[PDB]
Amino acid sequence: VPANSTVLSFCAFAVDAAKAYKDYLASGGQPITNCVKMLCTHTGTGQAITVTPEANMDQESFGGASCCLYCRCHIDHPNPKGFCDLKGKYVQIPTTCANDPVGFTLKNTVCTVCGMWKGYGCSCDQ
Amino acid sequence: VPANSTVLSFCAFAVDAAKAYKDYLASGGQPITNCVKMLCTHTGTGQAITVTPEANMDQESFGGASCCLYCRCHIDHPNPKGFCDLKGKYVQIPTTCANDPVGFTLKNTVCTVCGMWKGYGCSCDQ
Amino acid sequence: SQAWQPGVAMPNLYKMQRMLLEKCDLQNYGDSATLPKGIMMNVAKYTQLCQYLNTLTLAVPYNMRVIHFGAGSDKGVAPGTAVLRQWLPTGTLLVDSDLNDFVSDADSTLIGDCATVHTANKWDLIISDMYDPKTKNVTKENDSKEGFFTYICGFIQQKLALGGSVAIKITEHSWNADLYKLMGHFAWWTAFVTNVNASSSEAFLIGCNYLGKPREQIDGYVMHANYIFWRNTNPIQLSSYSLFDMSKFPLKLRGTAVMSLKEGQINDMILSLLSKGRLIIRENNRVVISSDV
Amino acid sequence: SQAWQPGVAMPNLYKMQRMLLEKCDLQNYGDSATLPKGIMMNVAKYTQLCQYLNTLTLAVPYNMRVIHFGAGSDKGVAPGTAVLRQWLPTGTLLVDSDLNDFVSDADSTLIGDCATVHTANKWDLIISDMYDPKTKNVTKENDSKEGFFTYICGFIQQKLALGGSVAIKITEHSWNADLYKLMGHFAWWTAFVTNVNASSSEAFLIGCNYLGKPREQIDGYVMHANYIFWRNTNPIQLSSYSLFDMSKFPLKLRGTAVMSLKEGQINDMILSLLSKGRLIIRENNRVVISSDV
RNA sequence: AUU
RNA sequence: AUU
Ligand SMILES: *OP(=O)(O)OP(=O)(O)OC[C@H]1O[C@@H](n2c[n+](C)c3c(=O)[nH]c(N)nc32)[C@H](O)[C@@H]1O
Ligand SMILES: *OP(=O)(O)OP(=O)(O)OC[C@H]1O[C@@H](n2c[n+](C)c3c(=O)[nH]c(N)nc32)[C@H](O)[C@@H]1O
Ligand SMILES: Nc1ncnc2c1ncn2[C@@H]1O[C@H](CSCC[C@H](N)C(=O)O)[C@@H](O)[C@H]1O
Ligand SMILES: Nc1ncnc2c1ncn2[C@@H]1O[C@H](CSCC[C@H](N)C(=O)O)[C@@H](O)[C@H]1O
Ligand SMILES: [Mg+2]
Ligand SMILES: [Mg+2]
Ligand SMILES: [Zn+2]
Ligand SMILES: [Zn+2]
Ligand SMILES: [Zn+2]
Ligand SMILES: [Zn+2]
Repeated sequence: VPANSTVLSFCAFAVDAAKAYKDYLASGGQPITNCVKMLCTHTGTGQAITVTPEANMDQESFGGASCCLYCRCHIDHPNPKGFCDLKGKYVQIPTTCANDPVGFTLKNTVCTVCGMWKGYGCSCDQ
Repeated sequence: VPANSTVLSFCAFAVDAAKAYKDYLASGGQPITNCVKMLCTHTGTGQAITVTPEANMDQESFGGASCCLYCRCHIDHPNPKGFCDLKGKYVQIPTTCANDPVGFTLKNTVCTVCGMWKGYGCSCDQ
Repeated sequence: SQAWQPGVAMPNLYKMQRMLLEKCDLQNYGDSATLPKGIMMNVAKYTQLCQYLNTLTLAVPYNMRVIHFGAGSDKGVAPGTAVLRQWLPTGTLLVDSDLNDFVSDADSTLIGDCATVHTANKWDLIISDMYDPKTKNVTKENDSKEGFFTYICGFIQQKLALGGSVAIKITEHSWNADLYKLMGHFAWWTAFVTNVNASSSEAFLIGCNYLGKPREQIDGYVMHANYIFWRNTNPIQLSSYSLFDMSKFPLKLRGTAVMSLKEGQINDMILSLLSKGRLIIRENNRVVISSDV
Repeated sequence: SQAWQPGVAMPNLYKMQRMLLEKCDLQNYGDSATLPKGIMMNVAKYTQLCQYLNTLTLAVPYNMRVIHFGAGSDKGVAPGTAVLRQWLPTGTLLVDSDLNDFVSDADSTLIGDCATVHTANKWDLIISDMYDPKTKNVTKENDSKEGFFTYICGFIQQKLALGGSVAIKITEHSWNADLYKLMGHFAWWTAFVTNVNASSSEAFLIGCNYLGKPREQIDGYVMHANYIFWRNTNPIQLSSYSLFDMSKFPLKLRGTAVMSLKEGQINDMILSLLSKGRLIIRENNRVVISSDV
């Protein structure tokens, strides 16, 4: 079978694809592969989701669509804004978590003030 | 003739070798060559003179001794401290000035507070 | 120094020959290059292609129109489209397309045979990476191929703005004589081989600054023979050095002037500006493109 | 992945052969590599040497003692010494030496023939880049060379601490049978060719963890013949990929234990600790070295 | 060998 | 051709 077909089908079948993927991961499943990592200078702002690659020395920049569970499963997005935040942009993933960018974008949230990943660059609270 | 022989002899002959080199440059002389540029990550502190290469994205790191006029001319140093600040260390030169590191270290001064080149990284005054 | 370039362009000396078609026999054929860790083959390939395009006189207008055929892949994603979107100025309309469904960062994604793509709008840049899988099948003679190439030759002639550019992927067996002939309708042209895939007969026919008329007469069969001869006699070592400095990668937005075509208004000043990447000639309304069959 | 390594080590398969000495005929002989802009050949070469040393079990004590022969150059500077100073832990005593005057970033610089260098102290790391210019002169047969090699063979046997290491540069014609034979007195050894100078017969004979006694019996003449055979039959492409990531370049200071030698105290546990880079055996007083003649 |  |  082609790569990722099983997990993408399993998630697309569920009513809550995010929960389906998180449960798949908690049972030891291999994370979704073939997220598109870009070449960049790694001297960027480090913000979470940007129009061009903005990885700093501790991040990797990926094509946004390839890191979106709903994009990858070809299912409708539940985003309250009515559109995807990732498709057409670039997502910065901490290098330690770059083995599962889809899981990272699912499990984390962007600070609406500074634009950094909450818990991975945002220091507004402290 | 070997490279730099003329200018190094001319500077070593004068009582004030720094003035001799600055006059040589002001008359259009080719700057001293073969300052030893190091490979580094360019993710360093950017300080002027350090024990390891500390170039940032706007600097290049050179072996300190090769960028010292007195070291290169094999003449005694006039440093009031009695020793050379460059020999045995690494000097960060702004990339725009990396064509003449000996001239740059001659013409510039290090902030004793923050350790940056005054006018090329020091923001203590402003 | 050649290993530090994004790739190698066909010298004019080899374009001017009149060779017979030979079988392609690359010294390093099939060899794989080691890329920066975790980088896809096509991210590297498209990055080198864009690095080379950076050295040409591409017109870069406000509200640029770029279309990318063959953007899908067996992985279900579109690395080439991601590189193009990184490269092109912000606000550039990027439309991509492929026979099979895929996920993309383009503004619109058109699924279906490229012949089902319809639009009234003209485009500023045409990138094609299309390749017919049946091309791999053994054949008696290496003849000019139709299929999508046919469509492509129509598109360039009908939907490419004057001053626009193209990069069309070809190989030893995936080529078309009329596309080579159309290359002579540009101010400049070449066949460009990326250094990361120099072990392949793949090249990109690059046409720079479309003139809409034959500036150079080109025999496509002879020219593909010339390309094969050049590849056979000039081996290229796999190299990915150019991928280590991305500081100058984004396409420089020069705000190229855009104007509408008038009846027989192409005076020599217009040809000059077109050939220097200083003018795009087309209408500039909202783009409407579809592959609905 | 060979192009991404700092260089290539002589396979064990080739050390165990019994070849006769032949002429070295490298396919790419003399070819020049393009290095990062403004980087000297020796900065690249010494950086790759240190990158390879990083993969071995070098003892790294507090107050390390490193000596570097052949550190001068026709440019009047010492790029290799600058790389060593970047690589070695802060506070490491670095002494270099050369026949001709030069400026260096080392703690002490000793000018004169290496045979004039005197010291009572033992050393933890010996780097030698020495090469006799007369080696270039045409000769009838490629015989074992004396000169500085003689001195070097004495130094290793008299002034190298147990557990210490060496890297001695040799070429097709600049070699010494006794140095090869001494390579068998280390826990591990190899001949290492940097990727940036793979078009040369130059290599570094690396001995890792000195044992002071023959662990492996080596015929130096036969082993140099084996090295030449390996170089002749295994061409290496020039490569500087490993130079693009310096983030893990510094030698890891692991605080290797230092102890003084006593009469017949070399039990097998001590050999175990020596062979893993876990022990340096020498005194640890202030170093006093000179070349005053 | 100091490309 | 999607190394
Ligand atoms: O991607 P390619 O470079 O293989 O070009 P292609 O797909 O158009 O060629 C199809 C078939 O030709 C055979 N073959 C092609 N080429 C260029 C070579 C070559 O250089 N050396 C050898 N030994 N065979 C070649 C392949 O079977 C290929 O599938
Ligand atoms: O630095 P080198 O690699 O030249 O080694 P060397 O100085 O010890 O050799 C001295 C002379 O030998 C001749 N020669 C050496 N090597 C290794 C080659 C070779 O590989 N291919 C040819 N055609 N000649 C070689 C040189 O004259 C060299 O100066
Ligand atoms: N007539 C046609 N119409 C549309 N797509 C076609 C086609 N003939 C071939 N193709 C497409 O050409 C593609 C070649 S694979 C291209 C890989 C892609 N450029 C990347 O970025 O990875 C295949 O996806 C195939 O479906
Ligand atoms: N017997 C000897 N004693 C000391 N130095 C010697 C020697 N024979 C050769 N040399 C030295 O060996 C050196 C080889 S050139 C070495 C270049 C140096 N590693 C660099 O970093 O650039 C020459 O400078 C030469 O003077
Ligand atoms: Mg060389
Ligand atoms: Mg290939
Ligand atoms: Zn999405
Ligand atoms: Zn915040
Ligand atoms: Zn000095
Ligand atoms: Zn200051």
